[PDB]
Amino acid sequence: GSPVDSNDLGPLPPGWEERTHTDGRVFFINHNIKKTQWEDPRMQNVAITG
Amino acid sequence: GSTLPIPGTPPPNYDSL
Repeated sequence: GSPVDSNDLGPLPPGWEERTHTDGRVFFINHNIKKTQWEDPRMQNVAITG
Repeated sequence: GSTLPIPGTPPPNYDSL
């Protein structure tokens, strides 16, 4: 609903990866400082600079 | 006897992956 590039990235952010957890839930993992997280980093965003 | 669904610690570290 409401197709727009307001808050959409697609294949996760840069340096990140979608890995499947032992429970089945796909968590996020960054490759910049080797640090994963349960929450969604690509979702927590609503502002930028241009 | 699990019960606890979310312990608190993040997923598997990249170093361990």
